[PDB]
Amino acid sequence: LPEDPRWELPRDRLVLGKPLGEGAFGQVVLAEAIGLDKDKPNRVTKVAVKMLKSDATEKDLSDLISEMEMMKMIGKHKNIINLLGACTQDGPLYVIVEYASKGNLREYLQARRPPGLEYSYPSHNPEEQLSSKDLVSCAYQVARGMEYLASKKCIHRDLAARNVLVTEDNVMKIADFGLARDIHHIDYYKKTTNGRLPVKWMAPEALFDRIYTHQSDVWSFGVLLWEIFTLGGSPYPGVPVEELFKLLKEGHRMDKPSNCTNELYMMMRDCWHAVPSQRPTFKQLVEDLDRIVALTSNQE
Ligand SMILES: COc1ccc(C(=O)Nc2cc(-c3ccccc3)[nH]n2)cc1OC
Repeated sequence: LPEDPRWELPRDRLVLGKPLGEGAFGQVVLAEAIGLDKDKPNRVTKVAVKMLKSDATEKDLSDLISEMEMMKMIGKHKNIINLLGACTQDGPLYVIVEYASKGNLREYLQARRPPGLEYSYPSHNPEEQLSSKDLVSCAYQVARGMEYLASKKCIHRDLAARNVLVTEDNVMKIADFGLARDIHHIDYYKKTTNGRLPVKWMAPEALFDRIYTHQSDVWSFGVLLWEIFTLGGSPYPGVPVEELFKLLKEGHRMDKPSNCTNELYMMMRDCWHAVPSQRPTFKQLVEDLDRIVALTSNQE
């Protein structure tokens, strides 16, 4: 591997800790980086470190390098997982990225659901709660991250609350935007770690015609809005792949969540326009969401 001094961190400056990943986005450990920034070299930063498994192939290594390379080209934004450094020389490749202490958006929302009642699946009682303005702010931050990625000509292809990470400061950060586009596939029947089907976030033209655009990421963002307003709800529970295809061919759309305004449901429906050119762009969604955040009550 060739050395890039823009990103090189000496190996003795990384203190590897507990695994974080294989929960989702590859082989990942939590770590402490000493002196990531030149001002100063005496401070530690908790970081996430992406690396290869023992049974990794030449394609497994080339995909990690490409993801790292893509992150360098995309550059920095507050609403994406940023690249912080790399250990490329004299040992296993380590890709150092931002650590989001509150986990993914689906987990974060589920843990903040209102307390369990006598009819619930009843002991659920968080010490953490979200207002309607907080939920709209979450949607705004994801749209901002996507608008930035789109401005850098990046098409995500897998936007979902599972790929949005939450920092200690409740900042939303889009993850997995730099992953290498697989060829051909993918397995429509392959489930996530929590038993969900990624096809449930895919635009019909991406699913049926294999056409991925910024417009198909806007469809995914509509499903992500639905995930926000259901506080981490699962789209189409109990619906297998073959039945989802039939619902899509019939123009079926998910029902309005109860914790949602008519305006926000019409935003979801607009993201789900059958005609890709008719969907709002991320630039429009950012503008609409900024206006809505300012008018949404934080009193309930
Ligand atoms: C308190 O619970 C949790 C706290 C933190 C995590 C977590 O994984 N954080 C994480 C993962 C990455 C990363 C970003 C991009 C690529 C690879 C990894 N950055 N930050 C998971 C948790 O529960 C499962």
